[PDB]
Amino acid sequence: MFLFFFCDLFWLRLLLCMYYCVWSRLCFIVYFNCLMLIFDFLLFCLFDLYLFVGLCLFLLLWFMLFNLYSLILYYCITYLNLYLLFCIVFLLYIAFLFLFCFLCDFFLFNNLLVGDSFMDVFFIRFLLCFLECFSLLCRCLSTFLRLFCNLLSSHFLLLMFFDFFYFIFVFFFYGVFCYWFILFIFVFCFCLLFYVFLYLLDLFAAILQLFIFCNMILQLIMDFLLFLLFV
Amino acid sequence: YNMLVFRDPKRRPQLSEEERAKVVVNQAEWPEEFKDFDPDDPYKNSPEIIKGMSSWNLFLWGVECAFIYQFYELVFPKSI
Amino acid sequence: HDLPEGFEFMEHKVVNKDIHAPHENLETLRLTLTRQDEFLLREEPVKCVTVTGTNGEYGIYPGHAYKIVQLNPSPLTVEYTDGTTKKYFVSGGFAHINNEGSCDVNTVECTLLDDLDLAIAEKELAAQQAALGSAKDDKAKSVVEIRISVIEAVIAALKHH
Amino acid sequence: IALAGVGLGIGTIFGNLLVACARQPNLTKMLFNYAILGFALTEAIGLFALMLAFLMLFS
Amino acid sequence: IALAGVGLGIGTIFGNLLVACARQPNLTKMLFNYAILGFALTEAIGLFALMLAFLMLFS
Amino acid sequence: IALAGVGLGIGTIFGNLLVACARQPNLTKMLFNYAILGFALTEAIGLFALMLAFLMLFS
Amino acid sequence: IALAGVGLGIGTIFGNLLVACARQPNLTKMLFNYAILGFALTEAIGLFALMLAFLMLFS
Amino acid sequence: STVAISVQGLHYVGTGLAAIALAGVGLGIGTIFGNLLVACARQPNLTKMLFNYAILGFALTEAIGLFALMLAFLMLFS
Amino acid sequence: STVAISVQGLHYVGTGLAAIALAGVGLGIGTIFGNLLVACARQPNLTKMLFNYAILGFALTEAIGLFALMLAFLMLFS
Amino acid sequence: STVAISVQGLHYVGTGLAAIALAGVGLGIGTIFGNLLVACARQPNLTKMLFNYAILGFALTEAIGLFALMLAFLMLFS
Amino acid sequence: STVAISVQGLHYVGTGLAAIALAGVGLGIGTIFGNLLVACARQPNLTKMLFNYAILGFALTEAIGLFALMLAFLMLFS
Amino acid sequence: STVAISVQGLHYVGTGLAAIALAGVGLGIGTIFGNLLVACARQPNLTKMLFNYAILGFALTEAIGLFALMLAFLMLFS
Amino acid sequence: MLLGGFVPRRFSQFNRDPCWMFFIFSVGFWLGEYPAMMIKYNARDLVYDPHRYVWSHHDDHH
Ligand SMILES: CCCCCCCCCCCCCCCCCC(=O)OC[C@H](COP(=O)([O-])OCC(O)COP(=O)([O-])OC[C@@H](COC(=O)CCCCCCCCCCCCCCCCC)OC(=O)CCCCCCCCCCCCCCCCC)OC(=O)CCCCCCCCCCCCCCCCC
Ligand SMILES: CCCCCCCCCCCCCCCCCC(=O)OC[C@H](COP(=O)([O-])OCC(O)COP(=O)([O-])OC[C@@H](COC(=O)CCCCCCCCCCCCCCCCC)OC(=O)CCCCCCCCCCCCCCCCC)OC(=O)CCCCCCCCCCCCCCCCC
Ligand SMILES: CCCCCCCCCCCCCCCCCC(=O)OC[C@H](COP(=O)([O-])OCC[N+](C)(C)C)OC(=O)CCCCCCCCCCCCCCCCC
Ligand SMILES: CCCCCCCCCCCCCCCCCC(=O)OC[C@H](COP(=O)([O-])OCC[N+](C)(C)C)OC(=O)CCCCCCCCCCCCCCCCC
Ligand SMILES: CCCCCCCC/C=C\CCCCCCCC(=O)O[C@H](COC(=O)CCCCCCC/C=C/CCCCCCCC)COP(=O)(O)OCCN
Repeated sequence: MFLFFFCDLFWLRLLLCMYYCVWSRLCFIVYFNCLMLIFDFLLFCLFDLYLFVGLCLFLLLWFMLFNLYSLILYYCITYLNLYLLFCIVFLLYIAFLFLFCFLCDFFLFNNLLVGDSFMDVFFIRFLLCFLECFSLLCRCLSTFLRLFCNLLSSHFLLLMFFDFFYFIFVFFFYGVFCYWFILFIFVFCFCLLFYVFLYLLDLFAAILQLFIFCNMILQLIMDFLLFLLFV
Repeated sequence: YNMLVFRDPKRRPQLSEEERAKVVVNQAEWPEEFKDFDPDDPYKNSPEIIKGMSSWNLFLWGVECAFIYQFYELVFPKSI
Repeated sequence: HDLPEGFEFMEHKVVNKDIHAPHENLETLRLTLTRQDEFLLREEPVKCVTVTGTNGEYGIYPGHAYKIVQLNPSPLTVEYTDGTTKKYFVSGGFAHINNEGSCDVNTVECTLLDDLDLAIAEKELAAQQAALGSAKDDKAKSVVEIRISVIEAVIAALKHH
Repeated sequence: IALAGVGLGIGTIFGNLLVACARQPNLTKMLFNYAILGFALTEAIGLFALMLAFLMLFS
Repeated sequence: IALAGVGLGIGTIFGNLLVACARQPNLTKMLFNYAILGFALTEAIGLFALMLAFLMLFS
Repeated sequence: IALAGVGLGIGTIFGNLLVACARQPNLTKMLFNYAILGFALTEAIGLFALMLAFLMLFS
Repeated sequence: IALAGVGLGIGTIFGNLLVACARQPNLTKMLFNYAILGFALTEAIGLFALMLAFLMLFS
Repeated sequence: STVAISVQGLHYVGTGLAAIALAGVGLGIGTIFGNLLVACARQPNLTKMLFNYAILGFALTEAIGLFALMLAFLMLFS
Repeated sequence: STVAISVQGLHYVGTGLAAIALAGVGLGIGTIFGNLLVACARQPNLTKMLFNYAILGFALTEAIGLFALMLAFLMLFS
Repeated sequence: STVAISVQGLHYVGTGLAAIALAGVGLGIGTIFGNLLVACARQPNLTKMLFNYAILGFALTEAIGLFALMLAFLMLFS
Repeated sequence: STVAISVQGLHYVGTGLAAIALAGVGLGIGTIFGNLLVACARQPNLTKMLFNYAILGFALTEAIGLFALMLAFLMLFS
Repeated sequence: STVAISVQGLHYVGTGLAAIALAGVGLGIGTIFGNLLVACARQPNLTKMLFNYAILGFALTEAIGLFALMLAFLMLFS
Repeated sequence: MLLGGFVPRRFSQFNRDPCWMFFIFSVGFWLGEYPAMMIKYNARDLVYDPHRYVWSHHDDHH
């Protein structure tokens, strides 16, 4: 089976071509922490710690073109599938993990054995090591699941509320002319307030979830970085 | 002021009070568009893009387009 | 006739840090210990200082949050970054902790734990206990209890090490 | 219902974050990062509940 | 539902960690070691809860 | 569900441990042993609930 | 489920114990004995619930 | 139609519920001893009077536990 | 069709639920005494007035537990 | 087929659930007195004033429990 | 086969569950007044101002209980 | 054999369970106001700003109650 | 990022810029489609389908 379909970004691609044929400065970045990993001067890293910048920027752009514009009615999030997000997160997370593992430095994993020598190795330290090695994969899974489900839930709620608003607005507006107009006016004002609140909440959460999607990957990278001091 | 979430930008003052008080205002040199300039309504005297085209006219045009979109089939129905 | 304020003579003002300022990782704490208007340490860099306030003990390390502590009769420990411990005993006062990396302990009386003696404390404790029964009134009993508590704290500090 | 113990747990972390910032405001960054780490771990547990929730819902 | 306690318990540890560091920022390493020790010990109970769920959902 | 009251209890112990350590770090080696002792007791309670969860699950 | 409170109650005792020890390390022995006393009292209720569980299990 | 039904196993369910109330009792004990230690550290001189009051708190809280436990056993055997 | 059913053992279930109401009552009493120890430690001279208020709180909390217990026994005998 | 059923014994279950509301009320009252002891030990000069407010809080908190208890009686006697 | 069943006594369960929500309201009120007593002992001069805000929380906290109470009647009497 | 059953009284249970969600909202509001009173005494010069923030939190909590109440009325009628 | 641009002070100024002219036309369409739906879907002569019980989405997805 081979299905032929198209993404819902064609108009946005056209706009990008129209508006970015000429250069323009970028100063506001959703995830700025990917550009400033080191805060104490004289610390430098021999590992390619700035390799994630390009992928971070492209992912932010793509996910913003999809999620933020999905608030507009009938706009489709073409990539909204659990296993597709799993594939994306797998690619990124496992690529960085294999970059660290291909380094063939086993000492890099010494920190996995949590704790100190004073704790039982077999019954305490080793169990915690197993749990943490499990927690890495759990972090990958959690990133992808959170990204999927936030969107799905928010859009379900928006659709339900819009259906209710359409129903009451269409089939109960005549009450404006009746003696119970005050009840309808109160309900309509409540619905408008809720509409505005939902839109603001979704706009903020769409950007926050991308902050956190990129932050998880950057945290994975940082968990294995070692900084040397200049002398 | 604001129009929904769109806020009108405001220029920060650059002159001190002492220097500002010594400035002589001569609106005769100002353009006709900006005379009696009011920060709360800077575009009150701004010319219309289309002469005789009011905002309410465009709003009514949109309403009529919606009515057509909803009622055209009621007058010219077509078979499946 | 512009009376010079007495504080103006003391140019060693306190260095308070603004809230919004960027963080600095400090490795030493500037300790200023004072007894009866006589300092024993002048902004000495130390690794940490242990002080027994009213609520409990406090281990102050560099970067500790700004706070005010009302001390109680008890020992005080100072551990330097070198790895040397110096122990005094204080009878009361206040300790000011600054988030900028300073700790000023101004006590009414701060004496080395070594200068104190055990047998002297024991006999004084016995005398106070004997005098407690013969207390003239409630105020005398409270005063004796205060004296007994101080002696017990001194004895406990000596017996600890 | 497991999400109830997750939402509250997240609220606890951020509740303590504000106090910690109020006590050592200069250290906001380290506190903020550890709060995110705690939030991440707590969310991971809640998702495992969601994994079971969706597995049973479609079974 | 057992995850509700685990999720809340983890948040409580980090909640204390934030204030603990604000009190003594110089010990943001020693305290951190004990916190993740706690996360692993609390998550261990969650594995049993998940194991029972998977041992009954697939049964 | 009994594990919910166990995992949460463990988190409470460690949460207070961090505050205790942040107050008297020189006593950490002593407090940590007591913290382990508490975990050795709350975990034991969880075993009893786990035992029932297994006896009924295989009977 | 009765064990949930019992296990949590123990954590509270061993949570406050660390705080109490730091404030007054000289009284660790007396505080430790009281903590054991509280643990025994809580464990008594735990066995009461455990007794009921077993009786209804093998009956 | 009139139907009268007598389920024998339901008495087990009620007994288990009565046992749940023990959690509110057991946790209450920890709270009293959780704050007793702090009070002892705060005012060590009153290690005796505080201990007696804590025991009284245990007695009152324990008495509530037995009241619930009585219902648990009554339905278990009836 | 009209069907009337009378299930007997349900009263055990309802009674067990009322027993859970004592969980908060037991916890609430423990909270009062826990705060009492700290208050006594903070102000050791007020060892009687605080004790009197603690008794008052226990009496009120016990009354709530008794209210629930009346339903627990009443349903068990209905 | 259409079947109409009328169970008598369900009213016991609903009654027991209402009693659970008392768990929060009983705990809430304990919280008020717990703070009262702390407040009194922190400013004993206002003990009488604080006691008056505590009674007010108890009356308001108790009122909620009565609402749940009323529902229990309504279902228990119907 | 298609079977339609109408159980008449199930509204008792729904009513009891709704009443359980009152536990949170009662606990919330107790917390409000507990903090009020502590706050007053700290800043007695502003006791009156604190009291007004405490009542405001009660007004905004009791209202939620009414909604839960309302659902009880809508189901108890239907 | 294939059997399809339609119980007309199960929406009461769902409505009651949804109403239980208000217990968290009520307690959450109580926590907000409890802290507000404590904060006001600590820094009374900022009463208005704290009051505004408390109202903001209350509104957010009330919205969650409406979400929970939204699922209640829908099930109750639908 | 919502930094700047023309901002009409009131309705009457929406005709002072082509973009806002299009915006107000769109708002008119949006708000005027609702009264049209009210009139159309609450009409006296509107009749439910006699065969509406023959089939429904509820049986299909079930
Ligand atoms: C049998 C029926 C026919 C079908 C046969 C199919 C055979 C299949 C074989 C088996 C394959 C198995 C695997 C399939 C997996 C599919 C997965 C999938 O689809 O995932 C979704 C996923 C969706 O991606 P997306 O996010 O939508 O972005 C992809 C878009 O292309 C947009 O992305 P982009 O914008 O980033 O792309 C770059 C873009 C950059 O932007 C552009 O270049 C702009 C233009 C974009 C064009 C592409 C978009 C197409 C839009 C819809 C169609 C347009 C109208 C077509 C009208 C047809 C009328 C009948 O540049 C181009 O696209 C370069 C091409 C430019 C062509 C210009 C031609 C100019 C001609 C001028 C002639 C003038 C003559 C004058 C004569 C004068 C004489 C006097 O698809 C893909 O990723 C691509 C899948 C392709 C798989 C390979 C298939 C095999 C090749 C088939 C070729 C058939 C040619 C013959 C057709 C004849 C007519 C019937
Ligand atoms: C500050 C807000 C900014 C917007 C922000 C962005 C959007 C936010 C979302 C909310 C937007 C709200 C809607 C926009 C405002 C619309 C009203 C308005 O301002 O009008 C300006 C405008 C004056 O501004 P102007 O720029 O100086 O206009 C110049 C002149 O008007 C002269 O105009 P012209 O030069 O273009 O000439 C046009 C021409 C032609 O003018 C006309 O055609 C006059 C209108 C006739 C009715 C046609 C339908 C009108 C539309 C109704 C449906 C709209 C639904 C949507 C409403 C949404 C409200 C939420 O004039 C004439 O010939 C004069 C008429 C003489 C005949 C009088 C008799 C009429 C008989 C009609 C029979 C038909 C009845 C129906 C049943 C028939 C059965 C057989 O006032 C009017 O003309 C209004 C008249 C009708 C009022 C009711 C309209 C519906 C309800 C609107 C409520 C708005 C509430 C706003 C609250 C704000 C609180 C801060
Ligand atoms: C010899 C020469 C002879 C010449 C004779 C010429 C005769 C001409 C007769 C009249 C022709 C009229 C044609 C136009 C009307 C067509 C109506 C129609 O079919 O509609 C069906 C369609 C609907 O078809 P439908 O039936 O599929 O839609 C129904 C859909 N449901 C069922 C879901 C409700 O209607 C429309 O889409 C109408 C859209 C609006 C039309 C008007 C547009 C005006 C411009 C607005 C945009 C620009 C604004 C700019 C503002 C800012 C400026 C700066
Ligand atoms: C950085 C933050 C950005 C915030 C932007 C704030 C925008 C504020 C918008 C105010 C209201 C606008 C109303 C428009 C109405 C249009 C006509 C209409 O009928 O629509 C009704 C539609 C739907 O209304 P409806 O649901 O009532 O429609 C009823 C129709 N029936 C009954 C048939 C179902 O309105 C919307 O859905 C508009 C929601 C907008 C939400 C904000 C989207 C922001 C993200 C996209 C930004 C795009 C920028 C691109 C720039 C270029 C990039 C290179
Ligand atoms: C030729 C047109 C003449 C127009 C005159 C209108 C006069 C109306 C006066 C009375 C109005 C109130 C009536 C109350 C009862 C209405 C009941 C109803 O909906 O009946 C519809 C009549 O309803 C309609 O069709 C009209 C619906 C509403 C029309 C709205 C008109 C435009 C409103 C624009 C709103 C824009 C915003 C303005 C806000 C102002 C207030 C804040 C007819 O069908 P029925 O036989 O009753 O039942 C059908 C079941 N099969």
